Amino acid sequence: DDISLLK
Amino acid sequence: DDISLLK
Amino acid sequence: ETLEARINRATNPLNKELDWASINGFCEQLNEDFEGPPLATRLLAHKIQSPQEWEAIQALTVLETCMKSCGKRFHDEVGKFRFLNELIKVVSPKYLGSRTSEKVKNKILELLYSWTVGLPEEVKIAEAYQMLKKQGIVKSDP
Amino acid sequence: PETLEARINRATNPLNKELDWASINGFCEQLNEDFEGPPLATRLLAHKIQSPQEWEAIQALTVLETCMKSCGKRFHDEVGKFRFLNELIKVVSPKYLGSRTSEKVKNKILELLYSWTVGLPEEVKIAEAYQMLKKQGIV
Repeated sequence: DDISLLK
Repeated sequence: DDISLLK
Repeated sequence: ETLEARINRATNPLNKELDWASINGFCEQLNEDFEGPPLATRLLAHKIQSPQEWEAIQALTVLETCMKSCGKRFHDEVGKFRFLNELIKVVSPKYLGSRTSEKVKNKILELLYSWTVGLPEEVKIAEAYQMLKKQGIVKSDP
Repeated sequence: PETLEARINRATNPLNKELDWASINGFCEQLNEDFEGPPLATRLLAHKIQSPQEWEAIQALTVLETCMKSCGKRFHDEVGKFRFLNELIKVVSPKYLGSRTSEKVKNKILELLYSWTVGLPEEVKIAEAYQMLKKQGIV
């Protein structure tokens, strides 16, 4: 239910 | 100046 | 009165209707200074990406109006990817696209196309629009 | 008038001559009573926090800081999700909006992220994000 941490 | 076109 | 003060009244969510006094006032002032054009495009890009539809919509009417009113000074600024990328993030699914109202997205696509015709010299605008067209975001010319 | 959008618009109003606690508190309380309240708040906050107008972003950050103090998991989880933390990372990282953002607005974001990693070690994502900005040399 969440996104991946900005690289 | 200007940046490149977004993908 | 500053551009920020102007843009804030021209794109205010509380407006019961379009405030042409403020909208046109913003296009007039962004040219009274040699720094305005690059600054106005950053203020518009932020308003255009607002979750509040009435805010982004008024902002698109402001962008639209200034394009017709102002000359190359502003046209060049909107014609840079520094600004076109902000419009692409609003309509491209790979970004805010999914979380953006069809009203605003279609409005951006109408303007993008209307510039490819009125301002063909702005090669960047045509390149950006052409991309949206091959990626599917734009099925046909509005 | 009582809607989140109307409250946030008053609490982070660029025209405010001074912080407006009434509107800021009203905003935190208003979100603590809706399953969709928190997600809408974080979304509306990320936008304000990213505004070119510093006084707008500082007040939005003041709202974020405040609601984090007086709210449950509902809002604490929305801020903990990368869906929100990324928007903050964007603001402080030069690789995104960092270069054009006032050092004041950036430092405040960094104080908050730290403040939360300490007072809310539970939210691993907050610490996880804070760590990346530290190793990244941004802190």
